[PDB]
Amino acid sequence: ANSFLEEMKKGHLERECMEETCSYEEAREVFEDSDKTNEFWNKYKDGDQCETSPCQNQGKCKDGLGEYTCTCLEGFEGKNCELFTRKLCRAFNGDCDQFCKRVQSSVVCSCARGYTLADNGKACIPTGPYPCGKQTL
Amino acid sequence: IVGGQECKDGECPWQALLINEENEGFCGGTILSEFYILTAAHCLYQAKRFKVRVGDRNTEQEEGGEAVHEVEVVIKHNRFTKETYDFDIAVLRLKTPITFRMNVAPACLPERDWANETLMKQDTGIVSGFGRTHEKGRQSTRLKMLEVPYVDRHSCMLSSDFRITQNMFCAGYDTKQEDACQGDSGGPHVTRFKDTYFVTGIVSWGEGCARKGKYGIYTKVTRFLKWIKRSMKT
Amino acid sequence: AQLRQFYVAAQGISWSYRPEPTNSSLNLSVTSFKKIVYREYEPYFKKEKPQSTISGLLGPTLYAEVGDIIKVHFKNKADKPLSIHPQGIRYSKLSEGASYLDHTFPAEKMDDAVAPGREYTYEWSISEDSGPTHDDPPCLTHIYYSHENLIEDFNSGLIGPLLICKKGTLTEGGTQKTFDKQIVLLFAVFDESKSWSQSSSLMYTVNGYVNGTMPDITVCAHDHISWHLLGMSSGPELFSIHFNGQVLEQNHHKVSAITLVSATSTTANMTVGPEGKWIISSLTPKHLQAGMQAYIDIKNCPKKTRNLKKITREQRRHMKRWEYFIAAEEVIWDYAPVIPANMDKKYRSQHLDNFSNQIGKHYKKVMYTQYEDESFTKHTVNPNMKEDGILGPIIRAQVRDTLKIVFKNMASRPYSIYPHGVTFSPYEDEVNSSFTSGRNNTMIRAVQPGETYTYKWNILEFDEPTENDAQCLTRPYYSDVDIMRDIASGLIGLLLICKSRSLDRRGIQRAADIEQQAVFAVFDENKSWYLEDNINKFCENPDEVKRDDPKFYESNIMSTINGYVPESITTLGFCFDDTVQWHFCSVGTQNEILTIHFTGHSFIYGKRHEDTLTLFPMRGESVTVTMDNVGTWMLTSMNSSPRSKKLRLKFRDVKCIPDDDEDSYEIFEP
Amino acid sequence: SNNGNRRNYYIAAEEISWDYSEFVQRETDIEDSDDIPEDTTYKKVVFRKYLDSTFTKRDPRGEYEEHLGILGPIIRAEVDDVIQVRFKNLASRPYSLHAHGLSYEKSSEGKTYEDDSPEWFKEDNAVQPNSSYTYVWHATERSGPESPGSACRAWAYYSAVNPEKDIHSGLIGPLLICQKGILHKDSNMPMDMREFVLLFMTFDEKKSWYYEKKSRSSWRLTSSEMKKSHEFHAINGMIYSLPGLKMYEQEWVRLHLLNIGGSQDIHVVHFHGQTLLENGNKQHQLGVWPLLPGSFKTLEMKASKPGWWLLNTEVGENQRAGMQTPFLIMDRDCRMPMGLSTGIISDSQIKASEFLGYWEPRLARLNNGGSYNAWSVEKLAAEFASKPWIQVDMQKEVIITGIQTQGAKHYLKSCYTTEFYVAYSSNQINWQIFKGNSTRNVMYFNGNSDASTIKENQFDPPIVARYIRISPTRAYNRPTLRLELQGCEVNGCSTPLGMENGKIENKQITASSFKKSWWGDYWEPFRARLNAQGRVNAWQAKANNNKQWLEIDLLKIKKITAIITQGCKSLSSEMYVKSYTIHYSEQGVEWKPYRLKSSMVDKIFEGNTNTKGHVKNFFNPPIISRFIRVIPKTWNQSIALRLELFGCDIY
Ligand SMILES: *[C@@H]1O[C@H](CO)[C@@H](O[C@@H]2O[C@H](CO)[C@@H](O[C@@H]3O[C@H](CO[C@H]4O[C@H](CO[C@H]5O[C@H](CO)[C@@H](O)[C@H](O)[C@@H]5O)[C@@H](O)[C@H](O)[C@@H]4O)[C@@H](O)[C@H](O[C@H]4O[C@H](CO[C@H]5O[C@H](CO)[C@@H](O)[C@H](O)[C@@H]5O)[C@@H](O)[C@H](O)[C@@H]4O)[C@@H]3O)[C@H](O)[C@H]2NC(C)=O)[C@H](O)[C@H]1NC(C)=O
Ligand SMILES: *[C@@H]1O[C@H](CO[C@@H]2O[C@@H](C)[C@@H](O)[C@@H](O)[C@@H]2O)[C@@H](O[C@@H]2O[C@H](CO)[C@@H](O[C@@H]3O[C@H](CO[C@H]4O[C@H](CO)[C@@H](O)[C@H](O)[C@@H]4O)[C@@H](O)[C@H](O[C@H]4O[C@H](CO)[C@@H](O)[C@H](O)[C@@H]4O)[C@@H]3O)[C@H](O)[C@H]2NC(C)=O)[C@H](O)[C@H]1NC(C)=O
Ligand SMILES: *[C@@H]1O[C@H](CO)[C@@H](O[C@@H]2O[C@H](CO)[C@@H](O[C@@H]3O[C@H](CO[C@H]4O[C@H](CO)[C@@H](O)[C@H](O)[C@@H]4O)[C@@H](O)[C@H](O[C@H]4O[C@H](CO)[C@@H](O)[C@H](O)[C@@H]4O)[C@@H]3O)[C@H](O)[C@H]2NC(C)=O)[C@H](O)[C@H]1NC(C)=O
Ligand SMILES: *C[C@@](*)(O)[C@H](CCCNC(N)=[NH2+])NC(=O)CNC(=O)[C@@H](N)CCC(=O)O
Ligand SMILES: *[C@@H]1O[C@H](CO[C@@H]2O[C@@H](C)[C@@H](O)[C@@H](O)[C@@H]2O)[C@@H](O)[C@H](O)[C@H]1NC(C)=O
Ligand SMILES: [Ca+2]
Ligand SMILES: [Ca+2]
Ligand SMILES: [Cu+2]
Ligand code: NA
Repeated sequence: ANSFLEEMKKGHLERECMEETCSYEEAREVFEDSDKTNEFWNKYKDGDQCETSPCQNQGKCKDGLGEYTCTCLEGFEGKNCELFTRKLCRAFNGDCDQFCKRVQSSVVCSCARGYTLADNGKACIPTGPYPCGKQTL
Repeated sequence: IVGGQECKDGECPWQALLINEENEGFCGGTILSEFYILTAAHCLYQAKRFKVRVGDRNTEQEEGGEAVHEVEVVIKHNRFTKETYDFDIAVLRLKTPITFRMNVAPACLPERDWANETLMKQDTGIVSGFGRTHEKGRQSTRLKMLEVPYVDRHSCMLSSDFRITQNMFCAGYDTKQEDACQGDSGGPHVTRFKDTYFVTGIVSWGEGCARKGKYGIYTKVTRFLKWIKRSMKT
Repeated sequence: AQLRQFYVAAQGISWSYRPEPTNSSLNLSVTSFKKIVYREYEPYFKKEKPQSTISGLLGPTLYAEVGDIIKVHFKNKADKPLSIHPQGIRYSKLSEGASYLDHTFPAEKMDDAVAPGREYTYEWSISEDSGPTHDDPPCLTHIYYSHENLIEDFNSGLIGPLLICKKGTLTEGGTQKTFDKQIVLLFAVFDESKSWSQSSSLMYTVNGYVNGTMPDITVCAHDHISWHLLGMSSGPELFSIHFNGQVLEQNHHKVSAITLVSATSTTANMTVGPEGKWIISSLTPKHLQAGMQAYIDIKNCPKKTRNLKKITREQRRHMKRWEYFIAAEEVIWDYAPVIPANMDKKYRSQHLDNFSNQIGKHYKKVMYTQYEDESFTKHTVNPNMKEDGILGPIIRAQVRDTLKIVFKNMASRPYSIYPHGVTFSPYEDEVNSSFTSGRNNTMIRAVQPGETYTYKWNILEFDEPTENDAQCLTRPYYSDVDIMRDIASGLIGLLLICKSRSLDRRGIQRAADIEQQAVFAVFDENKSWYLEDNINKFCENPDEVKRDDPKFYESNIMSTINGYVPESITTLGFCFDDTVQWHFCSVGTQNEILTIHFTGHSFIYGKRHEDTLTLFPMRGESVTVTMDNVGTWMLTSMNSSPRSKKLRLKFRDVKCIPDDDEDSYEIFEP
Repeated sequence: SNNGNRRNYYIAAEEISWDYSEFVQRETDIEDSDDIPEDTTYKKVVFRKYLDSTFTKRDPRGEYEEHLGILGPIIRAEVDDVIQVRFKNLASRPYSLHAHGLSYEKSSEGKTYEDDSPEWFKEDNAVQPNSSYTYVWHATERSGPESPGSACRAWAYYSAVNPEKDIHSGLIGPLLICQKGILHKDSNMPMDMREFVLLFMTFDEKKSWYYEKKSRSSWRLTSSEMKKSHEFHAINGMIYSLPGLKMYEQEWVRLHLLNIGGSQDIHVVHFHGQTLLENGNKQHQLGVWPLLPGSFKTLEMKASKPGWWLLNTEVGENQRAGMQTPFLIMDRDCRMPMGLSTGIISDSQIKASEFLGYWEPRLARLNNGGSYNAWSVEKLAAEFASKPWIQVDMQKEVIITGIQTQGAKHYLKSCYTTEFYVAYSSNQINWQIFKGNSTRNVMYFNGNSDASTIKENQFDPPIVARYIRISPTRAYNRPTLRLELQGCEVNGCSTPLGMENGKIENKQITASSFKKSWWGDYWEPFRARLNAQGRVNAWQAKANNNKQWLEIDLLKIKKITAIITQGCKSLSSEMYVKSYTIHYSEQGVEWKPYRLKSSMVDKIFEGNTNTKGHVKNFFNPPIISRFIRVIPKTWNQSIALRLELFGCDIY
């Protein structure tokens, strides 16, 4: 192969990567999107580790160049997310916005008068205009 | 306020100014609700009759922000004495409700445990008022602010020649010319947290003003939150 | 770059450890050993420089300065290979005087060993780094020894002090311009069995002299001395050098008992008190029966250069004449009035159970009981009479405060009360009292059973805790009739020598929210005066008791904290965000070092946060703890020994509940 | 005090077999057999770092950790940081983790006692076998260093189920809490000083869990020596020698003198030839630091003079017991090239896994020229598990404190290894790969942006090994490697006296004679500078005869340990000495021929093999003198000599 006028024709996924050892430049022009090509380039070199979904807790598995990464939800973190979390409002205030009250070890974000707990259970929302502790804007 | 910076427009809305019969500012205050103001106990003796002005960035001029409010009920701790300045706390319920507006906002009251275990272990508080710019000076008509770093209880009991009671905490510098001075008493000592300011202390007293070797002294609000909430039911 | 030349010749001598030269022209037996000692000679080895009556086995003291270079002349007069090797010098390979696998050529192996008769002059360049710092005393104290056979060679005695000094504090007379006296004591451990003579004997000596037979030392009253102490042993050792009736300064810390270990040395600025003669010792109980007790004579030299500093009127208001009224009653003290059932049963049946032959828990003891008046008819009601145990009443004082400790002796034997921060003068009370020459000289007049004396101490400017110490310094006070036999009876307390304006009008500290004493009095009732009284009055059959039994003798070392075994003491409680002041001081027959661990909490020790606090016997350390983390925590000794591991103290970092200020307010309209 | 880092750590108590004297017998070349125990290999459990939370891919111990021995991995966090350390009990016993001074809730204390606690977070108190947990640690201000004091502080974490027997079983490690801005964002390693965590501890095996107390029913009468045999007075759990203790000269070393020893582990830390400075508000100068059980003291000593000194407690018993590890202080300028750029290492000392064409390992000469001037491989073995390596043999245990790297081109294609890593060995069998302070298992050294430009990478701590393997991992169209390893001798006192850097004054060099150039220049003795560049930058003699010498006065009696000679280049010839001998005097008149120890005939040293080839020669015995003359014996077509003396002074 490798004809004189191969680069002039428009790119095709089969022509570049499936029928030949495509490099980064040749694959990008077929797709025109950097984000799309990066996903295809990561699996090309080291396969798709995310196919079996090694991580736990519905981790958003991400394929890279020789590594895997899953971003998991609250209560389960880490590369594997197979272990839970000590809530421990001592660090980063338990991801709250106001006071924590330690019941059995689940972080309990709280809000005082003129404030309301959020849907996610971490933020506080004032009940009315000009609540306590805020600069006038 | 020795040194520090002037309060900007809306920068210190929690600051309520007390004015005597002559409408001259002598002590500061903190807005707790639409009807209540937080001040210090020993400020009540300075005039024996006073009015509360809110939203004033300058005592000597009127700019459409001043609001002189009459006071309905004055409540102060009984155990408070001028010999020790202990239990230096007082709350003023006004005759008329406080109309929250620009440069007029109340201040929070955090939970007792969370304030002690997190707020009393932060880095720096905030203090403000209309005190003297220097010791034996003149109370500036403008509203100033000062960033008073917290000091550990053991560390700041050494410098003070008078006992620091459990209801008192120190903030300031053992060397620097930064401390609130005469005319700042009853001013807030608030604590910042995620852009939300919580009341931590009330300006109780201080040996001198910003003396090398000294910090300002404040009365721990968290020791009287049940007292404050009960008094706020007046 | 001044250069100096000392002369040391390793001439072993036929040495009796008791003073052989100090004899009244009589043989005084032999009991001698073939030591190997350094000696100082006249230059170019023409003759010897005669040594002092006390230096004994110590070699010629060395003295250099920053920049000044030493050249020590050495040539062995013994039959062994020996070298000279000083601590704290940046010496080179050609003069190191140490033999190990340094990969060095035989030319540089010459310093490693000197063949008998061979000569080598070791040069020791002294740069700025080795010299004392701006915060250090003038003459840093080191120690030199032969590094051929580090165990056997030293036990022969090849030991001598090295004193590197500051740039401009030395004359050519072997002393300092700024100091009116200078002494070099030695607390070394000599094991004859390991010595080259290989004779079965172990020798704890002062300046190479055994059992306190060294000649006394003469100084002047109010003399600005610069003492130098040496500690040296081949087995691990704990020296606690103390100068009775005196107060030192170890690197600007106003210590009273200065503590060292094997192969260590120290320097202390020291201003003497009045004319007198005390008995120096090393308080560590191993060294106490071993007799490391030197002596000192304070001569009244007519020097009036300085006797007062600045005393003003404004400080006379603060000179509050505190009036403590302490007694000493002989009663039964129980380390376990109440015992939890969860505690270890097996240990309860040995050291606690009242066996038919083992007493166990209840013992006869004497204790320091405070009072309020001269009549001693009412004990002072402290809140922690059960919390602090048998610890003596805290004697709080400030600088210039003229205390009046009215000690009382209701006990059954003579005792005393010796502070650790008062240079107390023995020539203050005798006016027209007849003294007998040479019969059981107790340091304080023997307070017979039922006698009372009025001590009048004084916190002079020499006992002020410096800028680097806690406001109140813990310095134990004990009956100085016999430090062994007495602290075992519990006559231990703490003397809070606070700074100026550190106490309120009542007499309580002004910077600690709660004051807490934690003293690890490792008792030994067999070393108490009531060992016979402990057994006979509680034992059912006193005809079958044997002091030799480890099942009885070791069944009496009652390791405690503040007077109670930690398995039989209450759990502490201190409110959140307080500053509890901790008063730590080891006592008793604890021959080892007791390191304690604060679980989850830390304290402040010398402008520095520490979690483990090492403790030497009869040395006090004061730290303040900020209760700053909710939970229930523990104080434990990390030492592996079962006696030293059962010391486990439990305390809770509770959250302070009301605080009932809610039900007390007044309502008034303007 | 909240915008910090959540320090993530994963510590697993894995099972290994630990032999304390495993580094005493590696240097057994002596007729002594009375200062070592027999059968010193034991079974234990040790905290070991793991890179991943799954505890599969372990984190190997590099060289910064080479001195740790039985200690656990170093845990570090600045003030106000949050530490998450995950325990993975890989032993057959329930362990935990304790901590000192750190801020930790009762869910991370790790110590079980009668605290009356609800059990929903007691799962820290005693982690059961095969299980896992996570200890959350906060480093508040009550755990950091002083202000102002030393830059870091030392704490000791260990299993806290029964520490008095769990530390004798090998479960212990350093926990360093530093000031803000000192540790690294990713590596979690300090950046300012050199830290030596030393554990002066007695490992009494008669108390460990894995104490194989087999039946001693049939045994002779006690010899009073086996009782103390199982006790190992060791520094970091290695008796009589401990690797890794390598520090420069006149350099500040932050010694974290940890100790969790018992009630009788009194250890007087003493450095031979060094003085210890207790940094803090009051800086104190010490020679020995009397260390105490339970202490973690962070001192700062200043190195005095290079050589094999002796770290040791000064307690006599613990000297011949084994708690005396020779630490290695190196020369201040231990940047000396090891001979690849000069010619000290010949082509017969260079091997490789592979090579491309004429790019043999013989081309590893630094700054080499010509068509083929480097060690190149056509295709990097990235696909394979064994990447190509190049090896050099030092023929002796030396120190390598750094490395240089380059590349080459085929007249158009700049080819260079944009990355590589170094593996070192002494016996060419037991191989270890350099890790340094990298986050990964191996420090994949940064390569060169261009082939010619240098990229100096410093092996910190320095490598003490005879064989060096360099395995590039990345390339730019081809790997192409040139290198000159840099370091000094294991035996100190090898710093150049100053013939090159100008430290030795020009007037100090005096000649027997010298020549004249074709225009008027002279080969004066002061122009004997090493590696000197120029038409006339060498020392010569007017007459070619044995009676010539080069006298250089040291102005102080120096201890010369070696010598390196060179040759010069003429307009159309190479000028250099073929053989010589050295002469010396303590006063400058009584010149002595340099003989052997058992020979009465002067040792005629082998002169310059060629012009630039550094003909290094050693002095056994050395030259303890202030004056020195190098008397030539044979020279090629003329005489020239630009030598250099590698020694130290007398103090
Ligand atoms: C000054 O005058 C005073 C009296 O006024 C004299 O005081 C005496 O000082 C002696 C030292 O000079 C003490 O010696 C004791 O000797 C025994 C040690 O020798 C025995 O063991 C040897 C092997 O031991 C090895 O280690 C020891 C460690 O000390 C070394 O000393 C020794 O060289 C060896 O290396 C054998 O070779 C020898 O034959 C002996 O059998 C010991 O008795 C003692 O120390 C030990 O004992 C005491 C008490 O034991 C009890 O408690 C321990 C707790 O650990 C427990 O294990 C035991 O079972 C017992 O219950 C412990 O406190 C020690 O820690 C040791 O275990 C001494 O070393 C004399 O005791 C002392 N006499 C008195 C009455 O106090 C002195 O001679 C004069 N001169 C000086 C001091 O220079
Ligand atoms: C060695 O230790 C000294 C302290 O410890 C000594 O021994 C212990 C055991 C105690 O007995 C203790 O009382 C002993 O002094 C240590 O400092 C010494 O401290 C004393 C007491 O404060 C000083 O005495 C007075 O000091 C000043 C002069 O000092 C100046 O310099 C020092 C720097 O060290 C500064 O701290 C001071 O502020 C001063 O600037 C004088 O006030 C006074 O002399 C006279 O002054 C006027 C008349 O001129 C009048 O008030 C009186 O007549 C005074 O008598 C005293 O001298 C003492 O000076 C000081 N020692 C020295 C050498 O300066 C000492 O520093 C330690 N050594 C080292 C090297 O650190
Ligand atoms: C693994 O180890 C390697 C070495 O093998 C480390 O290499 C470091 O490389 C980085 C750059 O990538 C260097 O970092 C910077 O170096 C400079 C050093 O200057 C300091 O020192 C001089 C000398 O006295 C002082 O005069 C000066 O004031 C500085 O203190 C500076 O540019 C930077 O310093 C910054 O931090 C310090 C410390 O807070 C501050 O004082 C400075 O103001 C400034 O903010 C910076 O340090 C570094 O020098 C190289 N190391 C060495 C030993 O040379 C790798 O970083 C390391 N990798 C890891 C740990 O992941
Ligand atoms: C009442 C109130 O206005 C003042 C202000 C004190 C503020 N202090 C500090 N450190 N910021 N409180 C005083 O008037 C209370 N009394 C005192 O401070 C006196 N002990 C000294 C008065 C003085 O020195 O002017
Ligand atoms: C823990 O494990 C022991 C054997 O280990 C097994 O294999 C290794 C490789 C690991 O995967 C480990 O988890 C496996 O169990 C068992 O004998 C032991 O009983 C286990 N312990 C407990 C308490 O269940
Ligand atoms: Ca106004
Ligand atoms: Ca040697
Ligand atoms: Cu040593
Ligand atoms: Na100040």
